[PDB]
Amino acid sequence: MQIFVKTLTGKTITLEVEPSDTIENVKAKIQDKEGIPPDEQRLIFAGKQLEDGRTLSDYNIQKESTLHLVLRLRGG
Ligand SMILES: [K+]
Ligand SMILES: [Mg+2]
Ligand code: NA
Ligand code: NA
Ligand code: NA
Ligand code: NA
Ligand code: NA
Ligand code: NA
Ligand code: NA
Ligand code: NA
Ligand code: NA
Ligand code: NA
Repeated sequence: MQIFVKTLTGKTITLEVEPSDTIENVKAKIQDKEGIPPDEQRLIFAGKQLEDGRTLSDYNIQKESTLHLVLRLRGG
């Protein structure tokens, strides 16, 4: 199924996902498209920060849901 991820600057990222995917799998898909390491990604649905080990099903994230991506870089 398709979900959408909106970036801070308002670009859309379309993903193909399954309800059974973990948030970590979603971040891996975002890394495939945008090159962002997962540790530096935060995903938000309906105001909730999504935990990497939980599933899309855990959050009732259905087809055509929009998630918001926020980046938090490592210190260096
Ligand atoms: K939507
Ligand atoms: Mg750093
Ligand atoms: Na779609
Ligand atoms: Na499921
Ligand atoms: Na990846
Ligand atoms: Na990819
Ligand atoms: Na809620
Ligand atoms: Na977790
Ligand atoms: Na995980
Ligand atoms: Na779970
Ligand atoms: Na659809
Ligand atoms: Na739609």
